[PDB]
Amino acid sequence: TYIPMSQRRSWADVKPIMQDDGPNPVVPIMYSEEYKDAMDYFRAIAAKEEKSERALELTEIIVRMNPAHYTVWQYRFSLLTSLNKSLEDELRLMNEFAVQNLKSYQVWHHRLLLLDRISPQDPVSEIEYIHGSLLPDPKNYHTWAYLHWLYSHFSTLGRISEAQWGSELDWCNEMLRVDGRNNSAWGWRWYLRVSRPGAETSSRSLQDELIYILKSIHLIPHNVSAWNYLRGFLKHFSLPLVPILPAILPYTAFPMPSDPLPEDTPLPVPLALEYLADSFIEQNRVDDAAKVFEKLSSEYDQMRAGYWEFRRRECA
Amino acid sequence: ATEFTPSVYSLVSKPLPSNSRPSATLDEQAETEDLISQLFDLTADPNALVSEHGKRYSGLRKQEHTQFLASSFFQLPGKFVSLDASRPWLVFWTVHSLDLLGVALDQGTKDRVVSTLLHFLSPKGGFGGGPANSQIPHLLPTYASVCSLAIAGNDSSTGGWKDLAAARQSIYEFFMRCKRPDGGFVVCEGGEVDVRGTYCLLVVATLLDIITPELLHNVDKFVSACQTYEGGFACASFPFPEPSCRVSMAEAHGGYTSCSLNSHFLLTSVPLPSFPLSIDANAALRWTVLQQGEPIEGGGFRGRTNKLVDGCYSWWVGGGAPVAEELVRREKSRKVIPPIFNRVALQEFTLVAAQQDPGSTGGLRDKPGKRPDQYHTCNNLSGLSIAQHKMSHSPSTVSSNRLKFDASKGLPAVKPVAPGGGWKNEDERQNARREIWANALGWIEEEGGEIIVGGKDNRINTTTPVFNILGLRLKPFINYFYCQE
Ligand SMILES: CCCC[C@H]1CN(c2cccc(OC(F)(F)F)c2)C(=O)CN1Cc1cncn1Cc1ccc(C#N)c(F)c1
Ligand SMILES: CC(C)=CCC/C(C)=C/CC/C(C)=C/COP(=O)(O)OP(=O)(O)O
Ligand SMILES: O=S(=O)(O)C[C@H](O)CNC1CCCCC1
Ligand SMILES: O=S(=O)(O)C[C@H](O)CNC1CCCCC1
Ligand SMILES: O=S(=O)(O)C[C@H](O)CNC1CCCCC1
Ligand SMILES: [Zn+2]
Repeated sequence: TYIPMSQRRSWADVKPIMQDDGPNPVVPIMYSEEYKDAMDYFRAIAAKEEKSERALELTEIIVRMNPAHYTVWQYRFSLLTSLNKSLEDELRLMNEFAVQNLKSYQVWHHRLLLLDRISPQDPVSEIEYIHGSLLPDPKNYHTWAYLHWLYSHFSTLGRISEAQWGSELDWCNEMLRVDGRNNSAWGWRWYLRVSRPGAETSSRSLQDELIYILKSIHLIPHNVSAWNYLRGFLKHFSLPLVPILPAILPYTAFPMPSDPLPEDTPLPVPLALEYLADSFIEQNRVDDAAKVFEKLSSEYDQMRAGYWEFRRRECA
Repeated sequence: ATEFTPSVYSLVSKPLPSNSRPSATLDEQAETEDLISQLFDLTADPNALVSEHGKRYSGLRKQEHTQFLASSFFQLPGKFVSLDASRPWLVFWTVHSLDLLGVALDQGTKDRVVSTLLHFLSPKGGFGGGPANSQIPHLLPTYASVCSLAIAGNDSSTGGWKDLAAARQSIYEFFMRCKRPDGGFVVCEGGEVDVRGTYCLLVVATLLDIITPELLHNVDKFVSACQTYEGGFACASFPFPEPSCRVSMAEAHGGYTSCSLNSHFLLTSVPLPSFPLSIDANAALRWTVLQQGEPIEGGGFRGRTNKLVDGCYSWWVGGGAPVAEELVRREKSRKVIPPIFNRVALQEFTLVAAQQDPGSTGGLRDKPGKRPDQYHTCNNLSGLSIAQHKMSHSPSTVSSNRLKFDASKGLPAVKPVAPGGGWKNEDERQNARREIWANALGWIEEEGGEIIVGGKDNRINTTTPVFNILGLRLKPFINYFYCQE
């Protein structure tokens, strides 16, 4: 069974310190013997500011029981730097935490602080690890934000080569081939192609990007991710809507829709109607736009009846 | 009042079309559609005059939810150790839910809430997730603790507000230690940087009269650059080397869109030149309304494009709608009404899908098939309140507030960390106090705008947009720290 720390030779010099939330606290938690004992000794360790191997072991015991315990993670990182511990060994521990489903904001931030301090001259191994880690949840928000940070931080240091950017777009394209409805991967494409400071903006790149967007819509006409990317693309680069209308009009009844539309594609597509209405507004045909908003409000997108009525009224 | 808010039971329910292209997203979407629509099919339409025979009654089961929350005042099972660094959130979720449900705590229990939270306050500044001899201060429990003291505290010697007033300088110093040059904040020493920290910090700084120019520098730019091409906001923005540019770091999410809209709204009160940097309010309103689910998924909100509806986004996304609406109204005004989301369908999701099944533990939940918890209880009810009561920010109310403000009353001015970090003179500092106080008290419930789906026994109390506490708590709390009456 469990051996209390009070009976351990290695901890005999330490007087534990009890949790102090008063005599009758609200929201008290019925702690296990193991958790209370470890926190009792952590309070004493932190009070004397001991930076030691036994303190390092103790912090690992605690965060395995509560991975969201930010105070103990903060102490752990200061132990790693004060004792000049192998940060590569700690990264392998964070890989194990992910496998064992020990996860939180705090573990992800600990990983970020490790990469920042290691400061690898080439982060390719970490990039490839993060890619593989998406297998159990390809939309993990922490993972996508971390990947953005990793490329942004190390590109500021000049350490992302053109070959590395190119294989990242290849990987992104494959993610969207496997699931074109993964909005996280659409967001990543936007970073790679539009928002990152090193992205190319030329007449060719704009043409390539529009082709990719329109092909994606024709593959999955009801995919909201593809429609939002199209609207953001046109707005960001101040591109008119009317010249592209031929590719959109078949959904309101450069790449064009399939001559027979794919099966299970009921018409009209509401975001295609929004495109048409906004196109009328671009042409200053406010009454035509108002009629499309009115049909969205009363017929085709009735969950948003009030929003589309708001847009209709704005036409006057 | 409901011409443009159709009931889910009055619309044709149909699955999201596949376009003959299967994917993992669609597999999980279709499974969730079946789960929600089946429960609606077993439940009597809340809008019917006499409830159908053999179907479940959807009335809000307030007494079950009250008993669900009662364990907070005795003890929580060992599985709650995963929230041991968030005990002020357990307090907030409980005491704000009871406020919304109209259940009063007795004074002895309120005094225990106050005393527990004051043991989480560090002398060097801020609240931690637990006792100060155990946890370091953190921006998120600092918001939850301050809001919980607004709900449970008072101005007496045992009411906690006096202790908060004495801690103003130390809390300010904690906030300045968290501040990054680009406008972000760490949530704690060595902690992560995102708009959750900005939101929690700005709420507390607004309520306690500790806003300074040095605290706010670049905070508007950090938040503005979190807005994505979809119109919502990501967790954070990255400054490339004051910076040459800033880039958003992930996709738009309801949680971070709530924090960003609310942070930006609080900054619009601050009289600094060319401040705050604007956001695209039209795009944010569009993103907000597009997250409301279809009739087959009960009209609840999802947190991001192509993921699933979840009751807690009734607050995070629904509660951002009045803020986005007001920002849109201001922009139309500068250049020179029907509900903006389906207020009826959101209530139907809450009543039909988000309540624990009757005769059970009580509590509200993410979706059918998920256990209820205190976090989903608080956020389902907060969003239900926004749907029931039409909230707006009233310029005439702000004008009346300006007219009654007494700039000669107040607590001692914060001493800035840097010599030139304060307001220029008393005229400017008092103008800032007046604007920030008067706008914080500018939210009203619109006369005649109430919509209580299922009848008046389902009505809960009115929460405030941006702060998410009742107005009857917000007003005496902020009046205490600004010495108004
Ligand atoms: C009772 C368990 C709730 C878990 C929930 C909330 N929770 C959290 C914890 C502490 C403070 C806190 O603060 C505030 F947010 F104010 F409540 C929030 C989590 O960590 C993860 N959650 C899982 C989630 C359930 N439904 C949607 N999600 C997604 C999600 C992810 C991260 C955050 C954060 N931050 C979040 F809020 C929701
Ligand atoms: C004041 C404060 C702390 C506000 C934060 C509120 C909030 C809801 C934040 C969400 C952050 C996040 C990473 C969600 C993804 O979780 P998920 O993948 O489990 O859920 P999803 O599928 O719904 O996106
Ligand atoms: O559903 S709720 O309104 O929260 C409360 C429960 O239904 C309590 N039901 C009681 C059962 C025995 C008769 C008296 C009422
Ligand atoms: O005087 S203050 O600095 O305000 C308060 C104490 O220092 C708090 N120190 C704790 C020790 C154990 C770990 C968590 C913090
Ligand atoms: O005030 S009104 O909206 O006209 C009608 C009441 O609220 C109806 N509430 C029900 C009464 C019977 C028990 C279950 C609740
Ligand atoms: Zn949820």
